[PDB]
Amino acid sequence: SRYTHFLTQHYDAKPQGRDDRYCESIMRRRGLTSPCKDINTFIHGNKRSIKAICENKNGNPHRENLRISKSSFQVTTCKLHGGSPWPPCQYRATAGFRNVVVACENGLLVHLDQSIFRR
Repeated sequence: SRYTHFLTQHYDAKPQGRDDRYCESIMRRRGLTSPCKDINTFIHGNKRSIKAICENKNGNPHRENLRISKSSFQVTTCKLHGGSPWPPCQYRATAGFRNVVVACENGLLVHLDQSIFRR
């Protein structure tokens, strides 16, 4: 369910927009808003492509425990705007197309290394 949590946090297949509002919305939509996940990147494109980050197919092992996708993934990094951890969770969306560091557990994305989307 971390995969689910991952999808929920980091997967937005076909994001419409990927602007702030998208972040704010997807962040809300994803329960990522209490508190506002200070930064929450939603990988777009096929789930499979992200899923694949977990295989040394679309995944390079990365840092410790992490996998950095080989493929780049249209990824919208909702950076919480405002210090406030709390709703309204205003998000700078940062539509970023860049492989995604994830932490694949059992071939399942279980983690998006958000660090890579802090700037």
